[PDB]
Amino acid sequence: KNDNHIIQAIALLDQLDKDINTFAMRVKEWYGWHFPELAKLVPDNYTFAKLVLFIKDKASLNDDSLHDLAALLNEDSGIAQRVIDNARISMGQDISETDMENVCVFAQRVASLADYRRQLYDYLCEKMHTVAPNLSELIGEVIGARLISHAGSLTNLSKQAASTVQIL
Amino acid sequence: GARGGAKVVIEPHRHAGVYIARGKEDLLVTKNMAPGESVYGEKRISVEEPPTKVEYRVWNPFRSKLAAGIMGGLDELFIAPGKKVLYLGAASGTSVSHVSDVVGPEGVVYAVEFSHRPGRELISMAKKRPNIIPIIEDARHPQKYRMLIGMVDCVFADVAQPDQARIIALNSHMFLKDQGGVVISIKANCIDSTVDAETVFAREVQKLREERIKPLEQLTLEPYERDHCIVVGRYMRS
Amino acid sequence: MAYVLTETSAGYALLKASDKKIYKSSSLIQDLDSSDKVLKEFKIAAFSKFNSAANALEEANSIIEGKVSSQLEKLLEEIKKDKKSTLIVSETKLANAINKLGLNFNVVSDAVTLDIYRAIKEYLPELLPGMSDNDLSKMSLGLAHSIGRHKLKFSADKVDVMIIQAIALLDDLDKELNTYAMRCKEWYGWHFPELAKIVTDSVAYARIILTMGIRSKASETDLSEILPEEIEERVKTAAEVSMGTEITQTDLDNINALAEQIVEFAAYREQLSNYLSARMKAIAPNLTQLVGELVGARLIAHSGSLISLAKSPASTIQILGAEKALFRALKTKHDTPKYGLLYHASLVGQATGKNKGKIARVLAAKAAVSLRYDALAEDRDDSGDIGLESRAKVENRLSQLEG
Amino acid sequence: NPKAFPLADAALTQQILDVVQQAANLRQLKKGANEATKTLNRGISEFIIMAADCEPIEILLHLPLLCEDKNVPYVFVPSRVALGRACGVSRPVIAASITTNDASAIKTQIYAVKDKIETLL
RNA sequence: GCGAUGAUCGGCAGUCUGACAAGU
RNA sequence: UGAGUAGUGAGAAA
Repeated sequence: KNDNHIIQAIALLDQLDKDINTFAMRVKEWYGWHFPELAKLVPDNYTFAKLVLFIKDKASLNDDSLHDLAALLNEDSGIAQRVIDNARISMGQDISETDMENVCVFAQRVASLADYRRQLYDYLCEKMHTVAPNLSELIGEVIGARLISHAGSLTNLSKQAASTVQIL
Repeated sequence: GARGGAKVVIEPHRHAGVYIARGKEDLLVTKNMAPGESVYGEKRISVEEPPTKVEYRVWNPFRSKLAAGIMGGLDELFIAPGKKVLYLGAASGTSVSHVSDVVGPEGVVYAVEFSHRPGRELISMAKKRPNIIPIIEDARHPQKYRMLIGMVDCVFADVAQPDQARIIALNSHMFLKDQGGVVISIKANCIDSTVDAETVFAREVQKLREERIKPLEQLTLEPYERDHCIVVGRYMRS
Repeated sequence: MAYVLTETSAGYALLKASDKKIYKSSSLIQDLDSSDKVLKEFKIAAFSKFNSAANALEEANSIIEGKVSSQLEKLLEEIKKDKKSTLIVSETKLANAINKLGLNFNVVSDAVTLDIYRAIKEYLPELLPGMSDNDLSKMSLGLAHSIGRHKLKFSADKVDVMIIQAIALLDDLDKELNTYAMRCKEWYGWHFPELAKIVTDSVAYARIILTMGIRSKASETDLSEILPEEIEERVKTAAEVSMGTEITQTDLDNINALAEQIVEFAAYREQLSNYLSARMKAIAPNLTQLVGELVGARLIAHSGSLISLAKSPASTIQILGAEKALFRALKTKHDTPKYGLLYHASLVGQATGKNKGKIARVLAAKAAVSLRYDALAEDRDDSGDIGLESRAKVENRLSQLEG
Repeated sequence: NPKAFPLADAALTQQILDVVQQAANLRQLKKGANEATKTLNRGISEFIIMAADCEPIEILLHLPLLCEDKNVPYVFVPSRVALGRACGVSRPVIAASITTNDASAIKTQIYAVKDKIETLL
């Protein structure tokens, strides 16, 4: 019957989402100097960190590496070809190995929290189905959890009248 | 007087890519290619246009020779949107950034510099402006950076050197198109302080004519600066 | 046959001119005004592209020095089959260098050829299929920067704009690790609320969750490496008499994941601290000696750059981080601050009473002297020596002032 | 001392120091690198005088960067002890700034030096 | 082939001063 | 030298 776990999950999940954005932006800045254009090529921040982790040095450009980074995401966007071409031709000033060591480690952090965020998000969905299968099925696992936290407890939400729930 | 949040009315200038801000006081402004920052601490103006927030940069005539040329009423400027400009004597982005603003994203600016210490500052600013290709090289030997520079519709030289006329010839001969633009900022003292200003300017015009450049107009830059004039000419290879 | 060596940011292009003495015609301007006639007049012979930026820059430097590069030599050799040919070259020095190679080419570098090199440069995007004008500019911009850094003696270990980011990274991580620590304390507090009072350190709090997951596990687990003897036994006694409720393994797994995150941030937070300090000891060694690493970083970050701080007077450096108090005092006809951000420096802490203000003035002035050395010294030795005597002078001032 | 450039000659240095003593008497002189740095920030400096023999010379090398940006003439004098005595102080002065005043009684002499320094630059 | 398991209504805001101080 | 870190509640459709 415990539903406090859901409330913690929502209050935590949004924290990760904002937080993943905050660190990921900084990864774009640090790697942005070494070769800025990937920050434009792959707008999706979560994808960007992986390509930086794989593509540390823009100079390292091989056809096999092109296939490997092509496997990352899909070539439908064509970024795999763009990065190989654009890496050959760019103004990004090479940064030191210690600087590069920070970026990959710093990028590795953004990957971990988003990885955990996905794990925690799955646990929320599993938990909501367990505690409130009707609510979760009726609207969704994420939305139902937010409503529960707004009321302060599942017992509170059931107690509220229909109009009160609507304005909640 | 011109405080940051004072609300002003922006209108186009006679020359394309140049804007005027009205109010209790008069200001010359150029659209910011990189909104949200100042290259050298200049005042910036915010406009809400449908709503998107476009930004403008104030052009200080006392810092930029070209802007003071605008206030004096230069009849023709070759620097305009969508034109390639070779800027010689690019000490930093004080003026090059504004020139980059006028040309816009479509146009390009070839900033040429020799001194190293101003050079690195110019490099830091070209990062924010993709259209600026900084060239830290001597303008006395254009062939060193010939691979790096395509053709330019106008050539701007603010270099304060006694032999600037030779440099304008070699660069214009190499990269300026036929009937192209040539605009020069002349300082009398650097060339020859012994003789009076009007003598200095007249001889420079004579050199410009010898090198197939025809003067179109001349303008003294007072009251903003003393002993300075801007010469506007066209390059006829024929 | 007449050959034109055209140099581009992408690579070397060799053009075959139909007229052996195209450079002796006075109507080159009209004969090369449009792209179509230029293509007819000039046909590509061989094109050696720069594979990488490093190769392009080594190629670019050889051009600037007038030396014939190995790639250019190979490219010219391919045309060696044509007996009694002319090679139009833009530069005289490169023409002289190519002549010394002994190639079967009458190398010409004349003023008239400038029109040929002129008209070619109008229409390079159209002459060279496969490369757009926007792309060519990107080779232009990039190669200029790479050439620029070496000419300027740019060194990767002397960029202060690491420092402005890293300190700003450190503050954010400090904030964020706190909030997560609060969440872990609350969430794990549900299964065992007594831990927060016993162990106050957030990192040690997380490690306990990792070592023992459930209170029943507390009886056998050893917390020695995380906690001293007196602390580890109190948590064990709390575990059996606790208030928290039992949790499922599913709940346990994710809270452990947080505890894994909590400890991990601390590991990187220490790493960034060591990375930052190394950055200061290379970019501003003298200040680190005088004011320190952390306070030195905040000073540089506040101005936005090392040069910007260097140009500021010592008076502004004294009250750099106290703008709110400064301007409140100035408007209200009241006393102004005297410490600013420098208050947390070690030397200020050693001072007492009104001597703190005096040392702040003395320290701020010496900071300016050291700062102008770090920023504006072309060949600074990474020793911090000017910081050392500057530190010594303030210490003597502190001793006599305190005495 | 390569870094101190351009450096005034003996005849010029005497003429400059003649200016500094007069401005000090007329309260038209700002003494010290920090105070000289301030004058450039406000744009109230006729020209800046630096001492070439300062060790480490760099402590005044910020002013040349400031002067060139603001188009303010500048010059090095070989001796700092001489500058302090010319300033009218008991301490050596490495940097000094002449404050702008078109109503000053020594205005003509200051401009005469300023033009010569501009020629020297 | 309707409805109480709910019809209807950027500003404040401006980056301190400058030759004396301590002892017999 | 001086100098502040609380929606309503039975209609609706024809």
